[PDB]
Amino acid sequence: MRECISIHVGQAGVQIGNACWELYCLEHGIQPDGQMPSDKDSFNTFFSETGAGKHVPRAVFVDLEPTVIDEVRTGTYRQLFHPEQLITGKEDAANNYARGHYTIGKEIIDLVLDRIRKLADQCTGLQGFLVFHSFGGGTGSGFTSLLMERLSVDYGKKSKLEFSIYPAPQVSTAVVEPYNSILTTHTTLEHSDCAFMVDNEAIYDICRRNLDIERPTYTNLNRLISQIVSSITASLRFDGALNVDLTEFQTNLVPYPRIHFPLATYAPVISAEKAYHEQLSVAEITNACFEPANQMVKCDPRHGKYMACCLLYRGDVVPKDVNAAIATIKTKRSIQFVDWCPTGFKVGINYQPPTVVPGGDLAKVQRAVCMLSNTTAIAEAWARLDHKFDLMYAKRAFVHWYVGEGMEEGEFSEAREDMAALEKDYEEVGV
Amino acid sequence: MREIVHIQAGQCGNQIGAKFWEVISDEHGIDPTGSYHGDSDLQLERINVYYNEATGNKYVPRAILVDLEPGTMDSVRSGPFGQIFRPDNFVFGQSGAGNNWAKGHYTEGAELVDSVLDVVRKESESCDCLQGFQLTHSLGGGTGSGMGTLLISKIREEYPDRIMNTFSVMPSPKVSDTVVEPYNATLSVHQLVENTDETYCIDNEALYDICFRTLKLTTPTYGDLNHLVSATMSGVTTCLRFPGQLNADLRKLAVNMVPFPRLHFFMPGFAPLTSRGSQQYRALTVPELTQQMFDSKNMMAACDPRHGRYLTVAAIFRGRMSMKEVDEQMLNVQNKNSSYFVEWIPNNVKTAVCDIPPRGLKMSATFIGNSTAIQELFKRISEQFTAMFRRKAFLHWYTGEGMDEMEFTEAESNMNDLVSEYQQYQDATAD
Amino acid sequence: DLGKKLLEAARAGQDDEVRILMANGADVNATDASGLTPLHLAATYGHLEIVEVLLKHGADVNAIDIMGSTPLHLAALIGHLEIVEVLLKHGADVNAVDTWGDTPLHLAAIMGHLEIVEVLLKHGADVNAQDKFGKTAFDISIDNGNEDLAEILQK
Ligand SMILES: Nc1nc2c(ncn2[C@@H]2O[C@H](COP(=O)(O)OP(=O)(O)OP(=O)(O)O)[C@@H](O)[C@H]2O)c(=O)[nH]1
Ligand SMILES: Nc1nc2c(ncn2[C@@H]2O[C@H](COP(=O)(O)OP(=O)(O)O)[C@@H](O)[C@H]2O)c(=O)[nH]1
Ligand SMILES: [Mg+2]
Repeated sequence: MRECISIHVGQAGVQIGNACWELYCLEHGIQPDGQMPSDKDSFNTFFSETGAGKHVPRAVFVDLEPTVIDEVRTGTYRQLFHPEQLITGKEDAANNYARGHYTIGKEIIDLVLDRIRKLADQCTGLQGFLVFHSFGGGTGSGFTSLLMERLSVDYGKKSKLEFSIYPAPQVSTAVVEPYNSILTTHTTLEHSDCAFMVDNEAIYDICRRNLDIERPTYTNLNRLISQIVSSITASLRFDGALNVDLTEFQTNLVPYPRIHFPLATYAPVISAEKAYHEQLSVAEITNACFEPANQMVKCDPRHGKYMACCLLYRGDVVPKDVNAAIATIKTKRSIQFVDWCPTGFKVGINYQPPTVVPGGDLAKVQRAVCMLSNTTAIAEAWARLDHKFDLMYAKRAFVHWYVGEGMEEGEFSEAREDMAALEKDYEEVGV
Repeated sequence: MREIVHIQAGQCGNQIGAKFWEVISDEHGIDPTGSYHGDSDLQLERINVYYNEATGNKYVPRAILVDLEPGTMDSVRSGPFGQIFRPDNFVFGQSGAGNNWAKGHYTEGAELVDSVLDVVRKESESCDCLQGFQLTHSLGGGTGSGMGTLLISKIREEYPDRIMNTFSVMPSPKVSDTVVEPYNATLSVHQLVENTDETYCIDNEALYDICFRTLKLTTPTYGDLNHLVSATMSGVTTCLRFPGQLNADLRKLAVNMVPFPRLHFFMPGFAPLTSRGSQQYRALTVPELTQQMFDSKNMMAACDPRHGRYLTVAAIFRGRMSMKEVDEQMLNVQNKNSSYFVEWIPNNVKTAVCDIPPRGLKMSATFIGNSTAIQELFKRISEQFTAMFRRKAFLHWYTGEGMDEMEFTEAESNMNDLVSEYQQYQDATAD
Repeated sequence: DLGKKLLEAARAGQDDEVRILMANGADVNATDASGLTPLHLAATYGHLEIVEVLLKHGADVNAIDIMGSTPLHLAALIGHLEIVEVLLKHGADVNAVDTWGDTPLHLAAIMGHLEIVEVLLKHGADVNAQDKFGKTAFDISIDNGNEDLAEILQK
């Protein structure tokens, strides 16, 4: 096989992980105790097989406090996971990157790596790692950047992909999240081959506007995210021709290592109360991918230039209808590619429709699409963060919490200058 | 982090401390014999934070009662919850402090301090993951001020990686016209700026003015003043005592509330304001609660918030109410009153909702604010300290206990420096 | 030297020693190194009976120490209403200004002695008297937010 190990760090990473694994099981026909009735496999990339016929996720869940993981330990999927792969400390990083990276984080890092090694040692051909975490939390930001550093040493040739939760004020828990976001991005940039940022604001708005949820909660946000993450990983878990391994994600979506932040767009997002909605054609859902309101990150692709664009269809989609829809997009729309990239779209079709979790907010649909594109408009996301960082950092607000936890003040400037170079990297591509 | 160790020093400290236990015990469903009598699962989930679990299903406060005056032992044991405290946790002296900070800090209190650390050490070593310490005391007397600041300093040296939090009640000639109080308070503030992470300023000036002008009580008693304190203390600790994700522990509260090490004196507020057994507050809505919260008349420190700027704010809504409506009103107050929030700390207001309201109310709001307007409190004490200090009145009472006169000029100088820092950040622009 | 002994009896509130010392020639207007007399010290420590006695035997009700403090400034600062009244009845200068520009009214206003503030106003205290920083007792009231004091000053 070509196995993938998922690592879920901090509350966000863990809660989103719980939602994904729930979906993966429903998609592959695996029960919550790991058993799967006699079916035939490509799901082995994500699940190991025990001798007793049990299918165990190739996953690690780590947090510095036990609350969130304890829910996992006692929940519906309590028997699914390897119990030794749910690791917890006693005391968290208090929304402080320095605590997760330098002080508290160092008390559990060797244990986490020895547990990752136990999973790695059960693999025939380990492709690499999928890492889920928040930018804003102390564990999500600090422990992840510690972990990614250690993984680069121990698994140098392996690929590392991230799913990152970018902060939104409506659901932010800390004033210092801009700081944590920048400090983790600076230290993880060289260790990550491809990073899918999920903007909590984007998902919050899709929930309010498309799903009619007055005040979305993490339960709502995470079920919509898990649906988008499943569409991104489906290629790794099923037979297919586009993005069939982790290396192919970088080839197809990352022309230059530093600008490794693809934008994901997903359609249709229809409310479960609209069961009898008229089914949307390929043309309609492909068009919907170029509307800013369906994006996982708030930004305007019409203000940027495209470097790569992948369309991942699931369901009742005839390839000829895709070609005709792309044809209209190239002629009609003002979608500008950079001059040095073949002005083209890579297309993958998986012919089973998406699955919806019972308890979810989404309607069953006959066809859906996830578009992954590397556009320079995503630099608006960094600019917004960099501005908040700059406002607090000019007056050194909250810096003492960080230097008091084993960090040099100089690290704020090195990280900020790396972010200035990242913003320029996008300027130099897209003008 | 889970456990908090609570300490109460001096007459004021014990009086308000005793009320704290009576109020939170009613909210958690604990009877005066320590048995649980509640009808909700949320009441026990975070009970370990303030109570130790004993032999039977009997909860015991994690409290240490201290005084140089034995008379207060008796007063506390005579209360309803007087028998709930562990007898081994009453550490009392023979002769009082005589309202002399030097007796508390250097002579009588220094003889007893070691005895107190033994009880603190016992409680701290029984904790699964000690979060920190909580002290209630007055700044105007001798035991709470002098001995309390000594205790803080000896605890910080033994437990430097734990949070030290105080509920410090400031003097006012309206309640006690003992003229040495500005000396005791000024000498205490000097200790507090250096050795606590978080201090709640409970100003007797403001407690008296609320009772007198708003609650129309012609002769406020300490019982009337303490009714406001107990309601405030229940409010500010809600997030620590019930399941939640914003400011759920002392450290996360501190990283969100304290942008600069010395500026850690919070101005708490509460709405609706009520007197003992009146039940007048009934028709109170979310917009009214939100507007009352930020009114000068509702502040427990005699400071006008509209004379300064908010660095950070944590608001706590308690009761059954619309999260959407709370999001809307809170945003409205920030837009309407933009000029009273510093622009260089983005998203500096944080909102928590707890489903359980306080005793005798359906709806409640608690405001914890770090405002530069708190300098009006310190300037008031500074002026009274200077009036007295210039004529050297009663300085012999302090120097007779081996206290150097330069400890007075150093305290004065530090307090003046603190006032200047608040003004520095009040005038600071983003630019 | 009976002067130093009279200063200590006056500070300590020893009525008996005060009368005996004066009977043996003790200088009622003796001073310590800062210029404080027995009356300044009896007025500071609240010894009314000693204040009265000194006033019947030649004490200068308006004596000043090295800092320009009069006994009325100290009675007004500390808050001894009765002594304030006795001193005003014996010719104390209600508007005496010390080295910081403070009058007794300023000191009573800062310390929150509202009854003494009323008394001083009733005896002619100048409400426009400014300290060294230009502040009157009324400005202190506004700056501190003391509504009770403000109301009293507005009469
Ligand atoms: N989408 C989503 N965002 C979440 C979730 N949980 C937390 N967040 C966001 O993540 C950020 C806070 O990071 P957390 O993951 O909660 O903190 P942590 O990684 O556990 O770190 P510490 O608690 O500081 O040790 C904020 O932006 C939250 O809005 C979740 O379930 N889903
Ligand atoms: N709010 C409040 N203030 C009090 C109480 N008891 C005393 N104080 C204030 O505390 C100061 C005197 O301190 P106190 O605690 O009595 O002296 P200690 O026992 O030596 O610490 C004065 O400012 C009093 O007004 C009380 O129960 N509540
Ligand atoms: Mg966490």
